[PDB]
Amino acid sequence: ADCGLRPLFEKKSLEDKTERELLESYIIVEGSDAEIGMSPWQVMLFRKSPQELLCGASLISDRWVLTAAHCLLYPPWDKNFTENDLLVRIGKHSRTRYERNIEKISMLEKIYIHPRYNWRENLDRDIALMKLKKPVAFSDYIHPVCLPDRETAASLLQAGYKGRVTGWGNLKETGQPSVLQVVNLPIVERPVCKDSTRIRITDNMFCAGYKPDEGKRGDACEGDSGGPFVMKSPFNNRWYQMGIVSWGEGCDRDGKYGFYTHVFRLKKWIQKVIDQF
Amino acid sequence: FEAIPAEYL
Ligand SMILES: *[C@@](O)(C(=O)OCCCC)[C@@H](NC(=O)c1ccc2n1C(=O)CN(S(=O)(=O)Cc1ccccc1)C2)[C@H]1CC[C@H](N)CC1
Repeated sequence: ADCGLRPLFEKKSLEDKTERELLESYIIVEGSDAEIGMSPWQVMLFRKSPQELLCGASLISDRWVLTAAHCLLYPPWDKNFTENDLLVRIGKHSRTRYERNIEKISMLEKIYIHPRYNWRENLDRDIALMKLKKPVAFSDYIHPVCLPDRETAASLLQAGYKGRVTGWGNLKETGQPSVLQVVNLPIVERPVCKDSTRIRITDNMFCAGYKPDEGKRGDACEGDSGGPFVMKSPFNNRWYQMGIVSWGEGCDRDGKYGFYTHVFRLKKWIQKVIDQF
Repeated sequence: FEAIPAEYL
């Protein structure tokens, strides 16, 4: 499609300030302010009443938004949002202001949660799709991210390779940013991920983050859930969403990692919903 | 949060 090519960067042959870090590796707590138009697929899940940031999400077409199922449904915490409870805000930079003439707000038509989403035990298959009431118009600030194909997942989803997470979540586990934050994090070896937690991890998840010894740090935090973990393909220079911010024990704790929904493993379900609805 | 346009709430 035209996915993954940003109007203000790729289209104009301009690079953002940290994309080099990702490409050099190919072979939000402790993040920084995003540049304008740096993540044009970033979406804010916003509750109508009370008005509050619920979660992040991503734009994958003119009508479809991808997020974590737990952002909508999590029985242990009596959470169960329906279409009429939520609004999606697209094209934003500022966390709190209504960005007149820039952002677009949409109502939801339908919410689809993975039928085998495991909220009882380990958040396995933490994924959901949301169909917009009306198609959103693309712009310099609004543009869809690509979904990975088998070949892209295979070559990019490797330990040590860095991906990028963005969101308007808290800056510390223990305030909130004024603008969208960004942080680049390395994918971690599955054994290391398993050995960091008592939670049973599945092939539908992967973890990322720096190991205690690596010196650098960073993580998603409250308000970042549902947001995109993206990587930039060195082959075609497009941005692909490899993961969804799913769960993590605290934020940026030494010895703990962030866990992400594995988008490609659940791609078949994604195609079914869209092809069917 | 800044109030959003009434045509949504
Ligand atoms: C994420 O931002 C979110 O959903 O909250 C947004 C609030 C808007 C202001 C959030 N994710 C979760 O809280 C997620 C949902 C279920 C629980 N978690 C966890 O991350 C951790 N737990 S648990 O009970 O501690 C362990 C567990 C794990 C899996 C299944 C059952 C139990 C589950 C954030 C939290 C901070 C993190 N670094 C990023 C995601």
